[PDB]
Amino acid sequence: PEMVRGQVFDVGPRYTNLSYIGEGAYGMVCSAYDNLNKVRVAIKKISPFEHQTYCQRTLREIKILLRFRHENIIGINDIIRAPTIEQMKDVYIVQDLMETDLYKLLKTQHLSNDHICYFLYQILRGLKYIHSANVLHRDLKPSNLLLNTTCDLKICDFGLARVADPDHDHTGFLTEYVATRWYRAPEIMLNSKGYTKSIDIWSVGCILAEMLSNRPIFPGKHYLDQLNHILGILGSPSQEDLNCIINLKARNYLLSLPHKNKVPWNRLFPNADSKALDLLDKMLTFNPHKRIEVEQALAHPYLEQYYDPSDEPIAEAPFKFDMELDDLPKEKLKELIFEETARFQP
Ligand SMILES: Nc1nc(N)n(-c2ccccc2)n1
Repeated sequence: PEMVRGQVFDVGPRYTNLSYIGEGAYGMVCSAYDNLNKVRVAIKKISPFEHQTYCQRTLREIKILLRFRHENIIGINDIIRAPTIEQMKDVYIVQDLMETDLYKLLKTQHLSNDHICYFLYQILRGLKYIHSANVLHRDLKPSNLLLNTTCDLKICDFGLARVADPDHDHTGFLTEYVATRWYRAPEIMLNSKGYTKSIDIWSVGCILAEMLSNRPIFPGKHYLDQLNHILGILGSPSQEDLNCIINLKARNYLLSLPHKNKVPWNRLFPNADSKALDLLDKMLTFNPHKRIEVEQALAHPYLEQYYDPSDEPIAEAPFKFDMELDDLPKEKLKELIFEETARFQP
């Protein structure tokens, strides 16, 4: 088999000329030449079967990415694995090769207003489809937004995604959470499990702010510091917004803080388009019930050049997990991954 930087990368006859690209949130990633379609592609090696947690993330992603079909969501072109469950130690996921991601771009490049607008449009267009299927991404951030050399954008990493469940969103103060800190909505720290769509719009607002300035807007260093960063800019919440928080520990924590006034966006981003700032304000609203939804965001005057609801598809049905998944053993999950990947076997 082909070998790469001290590891087996056996992707068989079809894919050759392997070259290390990096580590994604699963394992090693390599580019390779696809001998059938004659293009270079990206291949991610996943070795998840020695952890119930990795298997769950892997399965969830495979299931979602195979059901979705959309220009702004990364697809799966091929999946490589052994012919039998007994011999299957790794799985290889093959996808279109992208040049870069928004994280790398923001480190190194100033974006024009036209690029910002176009990128934002594509994010929201893909998010419209995801949310129409009743799915929440829950970890939107610059690293999860891939770009090719013509600035086409694709959303990736559906490992933390969930079906929306508004009825079960409530929890106590300071409840643990898994998704990337700087892009977490304020309610996650206060009273929310992140089971509603408004979680994703907050993350998109954070991303917009970062595109405007090249730096993260709420770079909290730990769980609670994330909130003080938010409040220093948005200001103290109103009585009305506090009235929505019924849990006493969360409400009384907020009442204990000194008063902070809002910092107007135009002071933070003096070069920004005023329409971009108006939309940002509506995404970065403290109260999730007052936060703009994806379809309203697409129709905002900032995006008028691109907005076309007839070219902004929705999913054909809501998405559902047949089995629970969360309470399944390793052995079962292995069998399910084997079964889901069968359609790519000769
Ligand atoms: N589909 C694709 N294209 C690239 N470069 N991908 C990549 C994603 C994360 C880390 C390294 C590479 N993924």
